[PDB]
Amino acid sequence: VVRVEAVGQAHIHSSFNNIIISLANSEGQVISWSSAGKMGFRSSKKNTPYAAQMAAQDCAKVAYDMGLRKVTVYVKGPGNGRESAIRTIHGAGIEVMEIIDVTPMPHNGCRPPKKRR
Amino acid sequence: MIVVPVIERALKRFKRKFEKTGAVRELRARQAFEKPSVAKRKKMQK
Amino acid sequence: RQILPDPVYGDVRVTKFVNHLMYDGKKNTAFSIFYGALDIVKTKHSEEKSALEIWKAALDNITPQVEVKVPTEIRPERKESISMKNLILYARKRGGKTMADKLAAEIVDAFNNQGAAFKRKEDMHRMAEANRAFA
Amino acid sequence: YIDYKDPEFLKKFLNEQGKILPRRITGTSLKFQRRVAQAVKRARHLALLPYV
Repeated sequence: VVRVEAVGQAHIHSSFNNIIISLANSEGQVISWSSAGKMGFRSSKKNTPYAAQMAAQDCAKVAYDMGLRKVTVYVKGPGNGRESAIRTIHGAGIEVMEIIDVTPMPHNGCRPPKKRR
Repeated sequence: MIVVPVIERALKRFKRKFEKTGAVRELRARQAFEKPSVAKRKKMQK
Repeated sequence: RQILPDPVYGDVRVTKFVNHLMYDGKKNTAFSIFYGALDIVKTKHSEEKSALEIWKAALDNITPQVEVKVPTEIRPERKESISMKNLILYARKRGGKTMADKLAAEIVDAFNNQGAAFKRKEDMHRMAEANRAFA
Repeated sequence: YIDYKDPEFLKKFLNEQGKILPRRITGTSLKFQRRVAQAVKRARHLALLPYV
């Protein structure tokens, strides 16, 4: 039981190891999602623009045939491929409205986990 | 919270805004812990 | 280096193929092998075409496109060299009575789109498409 | 004495993200820069400028 009428929000959660693209309606209810690991890029190449393009194309094709036409992009986390995903969901029928970087930064919060040697 | 209202020009603008903000630099900094002595000595050497 | 036209057809590709075919400097033997092979080719697939046209079509069929150094494009000269070398090598590997017969059989198979050289080309294409991300 | 009010005045020393600009970017001197930072933080506490 979902209902996405005309416009929605795309969420990209990237990191140094993987990228997850998830499209949702105005109430943040996900209708489709994809990732490099889902596409089958289990390697160091999970953080590749090609993998991001493949995942974004799959997600956009899966979600376009549901009434989704316009989307607003939110991006969290670093990593190559966010631009590729944005371009792919822009060119796969879905029209982008704005690009918003919601990457969370701390105002000196909790302690980071040590340092690798 | 970098906002780039709007595709190649928009993507270039978003990348430039992100680079100007320096979110990736602070993310790389926050990936690990640095001692206050280490930070102070790095600042003194720089 | 300079390449002499073929005595029969006036081609440089034919001379290059014979150069690939030649053992120990016996160019007369290599030429005899090539001309014989063309003769069995024309006697077997006798096809609204020619004898040299089938050979050229076979070389074009078994030529590869990209090569993983990450995949990359191939120069035309290296493409032609590797096509000729593959045809000759698999003709040598396959069984048969004489070298002319083996070469004619492999040329006919390559034209008819199946054979060991085509299998090698298809495998190279698969190994090339496997690494599309790093390109 | 820079007032924590006049937020429109206060944005003169802030960047597009709302952060406080370095003293080297503008011409401020240390005492004025300290007063500006104090006023900005007071207004952020009073919810006159955004924290982000």
